[PDB]
Amino acid sequence: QDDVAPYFKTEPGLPQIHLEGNRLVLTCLAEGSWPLEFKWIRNDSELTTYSSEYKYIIPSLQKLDAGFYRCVVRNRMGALLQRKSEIQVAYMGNFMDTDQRKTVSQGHAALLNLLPIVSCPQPQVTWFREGHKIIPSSRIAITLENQLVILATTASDAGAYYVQAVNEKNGENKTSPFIHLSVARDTGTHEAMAPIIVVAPGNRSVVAGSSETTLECIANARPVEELSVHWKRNGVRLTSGLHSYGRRLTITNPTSADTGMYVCEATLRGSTFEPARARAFLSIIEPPYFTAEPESRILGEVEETMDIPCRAMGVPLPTLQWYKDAVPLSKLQNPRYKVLPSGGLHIQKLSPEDSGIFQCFASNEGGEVQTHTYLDVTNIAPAFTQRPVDTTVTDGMTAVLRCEVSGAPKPAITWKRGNHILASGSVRIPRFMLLESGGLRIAPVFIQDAGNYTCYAANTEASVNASAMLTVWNR
Amino acid sequence: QDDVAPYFKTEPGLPQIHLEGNRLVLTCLAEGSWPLEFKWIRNDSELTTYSSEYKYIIPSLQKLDAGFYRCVVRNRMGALLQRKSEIQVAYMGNFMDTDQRKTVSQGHAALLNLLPIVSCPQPQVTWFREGHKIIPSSRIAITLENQLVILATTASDAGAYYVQAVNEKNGENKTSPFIHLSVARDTGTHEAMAPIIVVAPGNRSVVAGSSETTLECIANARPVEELSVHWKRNGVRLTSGLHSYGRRLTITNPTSADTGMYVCEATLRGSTFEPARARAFLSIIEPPYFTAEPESRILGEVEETMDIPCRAMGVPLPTLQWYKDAVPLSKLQNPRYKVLPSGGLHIQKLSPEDSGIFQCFASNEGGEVQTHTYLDVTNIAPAFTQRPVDTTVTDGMTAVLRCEVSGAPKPAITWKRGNHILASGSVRIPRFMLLESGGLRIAPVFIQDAGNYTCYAANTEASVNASAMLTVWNR
Ligand SMILES: *[C@@H]1O[C@H](CO)[C@@H](O[C@@H]2O[C@H](CO)[C@@H](O)[C@H](O)[C@H]2NC(C)=O)[C@H](O)[C@H]1NC(C)=O
Ligand SMILES: *[C@@H]1O[C@H](CO)[C@@H](O[C@@H]2O[C@H](CO)[C@@H](O)[C@H](O)[C@H]2NC(C)=O)[C@H](O)[C@H]1NC(C)=O
Ligand SMILES: *[C@@H]1O[C@H](CO[C@@H]2O[C@@H](C)[C@@H](O)[C@@H](O)[C@@H]2O)[C@@H](O)[C@H](O)[C@H]1NC(C)=O
Ligand SMILES: *[C@@H]1O[C@H](CO[C@@H]2O[C@@H](C)[C@@H](O)[C@@H](O)[C@@H]2O)[C@@H](O)[C@H](O)[C@H]1NC(C)=O
Ligand SMILES: *[C@@H]1O[C@H](CO)[C@@H](O)[C@H](O)[C@H]1NC(C)=O
Ligand SMILES: *[C@@H]1O[C@H](CO)[C@@H](O)[C@H](O)[C@H]1NC(C)=O
Ligand SMILES: *[C@@H]1O[C@H](CO)[C@@H](O)[C@H](O)[C@H]1NC(C)=O
Ligand SMILES: *[C@@H]1O[C@H](CO)[C@@H](O)[C@H](O)[C@H]1NC(C)=O
Ligand SMILES: *[C@@H]1O[C@H](CO)[C@@H](O)[C@H](O)[C@H]1NC(C)=O
Repeated sequence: QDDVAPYFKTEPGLPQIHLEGNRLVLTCLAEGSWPLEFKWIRNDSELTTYSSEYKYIIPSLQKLDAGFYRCVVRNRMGALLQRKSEIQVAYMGNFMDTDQRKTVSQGHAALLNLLPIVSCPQPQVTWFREGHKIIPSSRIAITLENQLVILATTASDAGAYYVQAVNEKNGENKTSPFIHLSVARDTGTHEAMAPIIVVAPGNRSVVAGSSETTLECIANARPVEELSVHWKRNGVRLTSGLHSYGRRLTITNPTSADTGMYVCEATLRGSTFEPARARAFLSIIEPPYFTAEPESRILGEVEETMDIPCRAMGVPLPTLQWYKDAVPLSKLQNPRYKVLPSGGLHIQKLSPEDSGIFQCFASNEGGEVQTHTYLDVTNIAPAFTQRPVDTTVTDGMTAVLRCEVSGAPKPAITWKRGNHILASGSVRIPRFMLLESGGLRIAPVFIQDAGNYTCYAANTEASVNASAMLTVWNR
Repeated sequence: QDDVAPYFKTEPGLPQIHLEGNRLVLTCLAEGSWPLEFKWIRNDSELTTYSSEYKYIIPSLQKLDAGFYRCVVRNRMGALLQRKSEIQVAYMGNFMDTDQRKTVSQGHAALLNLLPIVSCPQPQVTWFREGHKIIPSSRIAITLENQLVILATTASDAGAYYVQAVNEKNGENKTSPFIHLSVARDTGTHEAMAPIIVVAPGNRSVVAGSSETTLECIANARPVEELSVHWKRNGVRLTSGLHSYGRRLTITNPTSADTGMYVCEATLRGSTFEPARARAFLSIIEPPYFTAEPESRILGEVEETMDIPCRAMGVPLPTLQWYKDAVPLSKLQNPRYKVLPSGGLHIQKLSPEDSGIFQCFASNEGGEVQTHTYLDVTNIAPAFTQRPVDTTVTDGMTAVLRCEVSGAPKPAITWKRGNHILASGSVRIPRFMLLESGGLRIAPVFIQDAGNYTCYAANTEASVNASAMLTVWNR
């Protein structure tokens, strides 16, 4: 054909991470009636101008190039916007070069946080004390946030700790300065410490279909030998998916049946102490999907009212965003564009400048989907659905001549007899000659009203005339 | 820190396509008792030897360097094999440099296949005829396989066609040679043509969780205006997800409820011709998951029988392969290693050589998963559960001296009185002096049997002796 609006051949894939210093080539593959132009956008900011270059090449990736990219295609018809593509860049910074200090009273839990370091993705850490690798045991844990946890600390736990971090994507590794941990011997060598949850499980929301999800719970008590950390769901202790001395519970292939509350509980076996409990909540995000899409192309008559359907579902409920030619309707500030609460678009009076691509985006916390349509608004020249015919009407009785025309917008109809005008939209005021929808009615009719009449229906595009002779018979 | 078998901190992620000439960094991030060593494998072939370097770096990635990579971690305890990672390289070759010719009779469908070109991934195409971009219409379609299909060809459709292919990953573009198409005018301009399916929909198997899938169906008829191609499933025409003049049916978020058969049908609206039909079948692959995993560490006594659980479900049913220290049990040809049909491992008699990591892999047509355990086979020194006690027994009656021990392997028990050995595993013959399991029974007992007795239990590790006095009373 010779009048095709743009449409994409292929949409962006899943987000991806790339190494610093590598070459990146984004492509914008769309088809449509020429001349096609492409503009590139990063983070809702225009990067390039429109050109015949559908590619975008970064010869050496930096960390600042990371973000969300998307392409815009445009020809004479309209503009279409590509879905987001998430380009991440792998980097790892350096530790602040200064030692730190921390003090813990004897028996309490010692929690050493990973010293600040910017890294993408999260680095894998290996903790060290006096040159010896610290491997987790019943008394030592390494939380998911790379924090070291020493349970039931004694005087022998004092010393200088440090960590060695490795970024699993670029292989870079950095060694931190020291954290000097000191233990105060005030609590005593012999006592009993009620179980206390040091690291509680947190609420989690998982996109439906993910491989696995993990929960953690660290607790402190003394004697640590008798400390038991267990997971309850639906009032029953769980046994499957447990890791790291019962401190980690993993849901493999989580589904809607796994949502709800999980309860971490720590008890000191054989003690009169009340247990420690912490609640966590698993929910699942359903990425959006359309239940109502508009047809690909939509024809419209001017001055008409248009409704473009767009409804989408998801968990949580998706949000709809309307664009016209890659411009959000919000910034267009067109008062005639009203967005229905269902999500559909409502256009009051169609004007020729409303032609172009309309786009609907459904967004969740875990997805985004797009639909679009081409709106074609054209003018219709006036035409006669039924022309007036010659008629004979008895004196004193009413007479009606029909002159029905179709046009966009509605043609202005003017009934005139020879050189004088009898009725119009502006003028329907003399001798009870009435203009009704589609025609003229004279009531009553004298012989002085006899003669031939002409109906002039005019539009912004053209004008048309229809003649018909009326003869008045004697009473 | 000693006594900790290896285990990975992170496993490889989903496959990604990389550009030619980019830097590639694979990491083998595992923790465990030092000294740790690492080896690298590509396609069942070692790349590196064992060393203290956990990284593998390709400064300039080439097409030939594509393949499957994995690392093996090893310390004094055993060896552990990482999940394979798929390294794909984006490339785009050229077309075979020669023109081709094709002929179609006026009214038939003309199917032009994309000329041969090797490219990863599959290139997007734009079709041209005499320097004009061919845009799909009701009469012209571009298949999912980049084929151009012209329905109801006329003499005005003859000419030289060519395609321009673009690789969406690296942006390269190549232009094919010419297909000189001629249209024979034998059948005639004035006639009707029955709907005939040209491009049939293909069977599709899709891994569960994929975004979308699409069947295509292209049919030819004349007049092409009256040709309607629609999709029926379960005897009902589908209205959701129709694309490109009804020729494309797209299942969005395909789940188990979407599997089965789909039927394409093409009719000439208002004709006495029978409709044309074509069946297609959609199935869904469920990646493997474990339903039974072994414990992280398993302690075992020598000469005993061991069973290691490994079950895994999925669609299709997964295949399970076993390894011992990164060596497949099939290659080991060990007769004491029997693989259960449920997937479990069965070890007949535990020998100290059986110590080390065992690793179960579950793989299907759409995934692979890993579980492992460390088997520690040790010897247990003999220890008395109950030593012999002083006893007084009436002459003629039976008597029992109890000497029960625990050890691995089973301690050989030798019952001796003074310098003479009354009973042993080798000798249990004399005077109905019988060796009960863990004890000595004299039946009957004469006055000559009085005195104190000693029990000698010995394994390969050590030997222990225990004595007790026996006094016989007169009848
Ligand atoms: C473009 O937007 C992305 C996403 O909002 C930004 O990426 C974030 O960067 C900040 C700091 O650099 C991090 O704390 C976030 O974790 C990143 N991701 C997200 C999802 O927020 C990126 O920085 C933006 N680029 C520019 C130039 O503003
Ligand atoms: C490693 O093996 C893989 C497959 O076992 C090879 O990749 C295949 O190569 C053949 C022919 O070169 C292609 O037809 C397949 O499409 C490839 N499959 C892929 C890429 O998944 C690979 O070439 C081997 N490695 C090396 C270095 O040759
Ligand atoms: C954790 O969530 C509780 C309930 O909130 C809802 O349910 C869980 C599954 C979450 O997914 C959350 O997004 C939902 O809104 C709250 O009662 C509780 O306060 C939350 N805890 C927090 C926010 O720290
Ligand atoms: C299409 O498939 C039919 C059924 O086979 C099953 O479904 C397909 C989708 C595959 O997943 C296959 O592994 C399954 O066994 C076949 O009976 C039929 O012959 C196939 N037809 C063609 C043209 O391949
Ligand atoms: C990275 O690891 C190596 C291996 O031990 C080590 O020698 C080197 O010091 C580490 N780099 C840093 C910056 O600590
Ligand atoms: C209407 O009047 C104009 C002007 O006289 C004339 O050109 C036109 O032909 C008339 N319409 C028809 C249908 O004849
Ligand atoms: C094809 O590639 C050439 C150079 O590689 C480039 O100049 C041109 O713009 C590309 N596109 C077309 C349509 O030729
Ligand atoms: C065992 O018997 C011998 C001789 O019959 C005797 O000398 C010895 O004291 C006895 N053992 C004990 C522990 O009395
Ligand atoms: C008997 O046991 C003792 C004590 O365990 C040990 O010293 C001795 O070597 C054993 N054997 C003999 C023959 O005394």
